[PDB]
Amino acid sequence: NARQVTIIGAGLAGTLVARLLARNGWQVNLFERRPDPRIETGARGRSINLALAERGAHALRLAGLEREVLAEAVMMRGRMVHVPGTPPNLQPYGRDDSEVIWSINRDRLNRILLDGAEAAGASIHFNLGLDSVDFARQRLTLSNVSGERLEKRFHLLIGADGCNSAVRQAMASVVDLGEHLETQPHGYKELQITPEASAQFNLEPNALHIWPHGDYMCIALPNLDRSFTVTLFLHHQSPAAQPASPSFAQLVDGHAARRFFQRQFPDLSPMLDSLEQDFEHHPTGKLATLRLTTWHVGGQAVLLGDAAHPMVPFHGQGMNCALEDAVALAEHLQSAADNASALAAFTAQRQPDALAIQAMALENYVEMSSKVASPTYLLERELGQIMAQRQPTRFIPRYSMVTFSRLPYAQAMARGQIQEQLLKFAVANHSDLTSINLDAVEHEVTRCLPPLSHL
Ligand SMILES: Cc1cc2nc3c(=O)[nH]c(=O)nc-3n(C[C@H](O)[C@H](O)[C@H](O)COP(=O)(O)OP(=O)(O)OC[C@H]3O[C@@H](n4cnc5c(N)ncnc54)[C@H](O)[C@@H]3O)c2cc1C
Ligand SMILES: O=C(O)CCn1c(=O)oc2cc(Cl)c(Cl)cc21
Repeated sequence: NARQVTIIGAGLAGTLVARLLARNGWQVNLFERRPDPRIETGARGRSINLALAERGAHALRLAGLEREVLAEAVMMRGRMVHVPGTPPNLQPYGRDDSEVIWSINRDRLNRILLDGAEAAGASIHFNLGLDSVDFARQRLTLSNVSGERLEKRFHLLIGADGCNSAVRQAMASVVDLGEHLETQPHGYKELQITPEASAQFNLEPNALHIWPHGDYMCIALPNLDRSFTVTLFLHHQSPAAQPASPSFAQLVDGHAARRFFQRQFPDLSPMLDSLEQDFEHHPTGKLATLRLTTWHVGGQAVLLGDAAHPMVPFHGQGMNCALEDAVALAEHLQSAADNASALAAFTAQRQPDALAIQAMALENYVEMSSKVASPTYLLERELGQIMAQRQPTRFIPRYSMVTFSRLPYAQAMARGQIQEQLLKFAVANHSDLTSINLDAVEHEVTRCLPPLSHL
């Protein structure tokens, strides 16, 4: 009875935790709304590609699924900023090619995980959606496509059913989750760059391409077949304040959109063949930041990944964080004296990191779109670089702590704040680098940042 678990959502987090527990003797039963994606090709995912960073890779590593995943992965050395008039600038993400990110297919990743879970001994049941949960009677309801319902008893319930969690609705009715929604004004549209067009325009095959435009932007991620998947991040509607400013409301036709592209991303528009067809057929996606005070009901049920912390995609960490979570949950469930202790402990350890990543993902928007290279900002950053060379065990860029390290998200954010505070005060009333005493600044770095180890 002790090693029974019912997981809702055969997505990314759900399938990893299904594999991690099943392989350790657990009686895992996974329920998926969708039909089996490695047989039937159903609905469009929230995105085609994903940026696989250390946290995610490492989780897949423990699962012994990392190699299979990286088999069809496209390396991403740094970001390729495209600003008209200025030649494309490549800013590397890290030191060498050891510090990279990977462009992997969502469905491929999902399918690899599904195989992994089923291999470990998990029972995956597709075409079954969670309709409701009776926590008091320790039962739940599922439904097939036809409407026919199915009532199953449960011992422990894991809500790994994504953004619009049926498990979260279920919990919210019997307990105050302490939800706090924060609506993202941007929407998104996925558009394609053919393998022929990517070759013709000699686009860097191993980089994360970005077209910044302040309140709106575009990104491109590489595909194994040399093609690219462009995403447009643009407001849903223009404000009453500025009603002439672009939005998805203004682009009523694929032609209106082709005009906006030739007008605002002119170097991009010719690479985008089928812009009109892709704009009309592929729908406008929604974004949000949902924060809950509570992720669990006693030892009975818990939310993991997107189900517990929906976030904006601007740091490309959502799935990384969701895989990191699955590890933590599996470890707590295996170590704790009982499920109430496990869920209490899991939530208590992940909730603060979940918040910091949500915060940092919002902050990253600005960083890649609204950047604004201020004279004092460029100065701060140069002093920051010196401080990183002089103090590698203390001064680490937040992107590096987030993306390449496995330091808890909240610690990465905390350190970042100490660093940004040092830089601001050090530059203060200085025009250039020659004015500041580097040795004095370095002493402060040692006084405010305790060292970090890879051991
Ligand atoms: C455009 C975009 C790009 C992104 N890019 C990145 C990136 O580069 N890197 C990154 O780390 N993150 C990225 N993210 C975030 C990432 O998509 C998510 O964080 C991640 O998919 C969450 O995984 P999950 O397992 O919790 O849920 P999901 O992967 O969303 O899986 C949930 C599963 O639950 C199922 N389900 C739902 N309701 C029910 C129900 N009632 N009953 C049964 N099954 C149900 C669904 O069918 C699905 O299989 C991106 C997000 C967006 C919006
Ligand atoms: O700061 C940067 O250069 C980009 C951040 N980023 C990432 O690493 O993977 C991502 C994936 C997506 Cl979908 C987005 Cl919007 C940003 C990122």
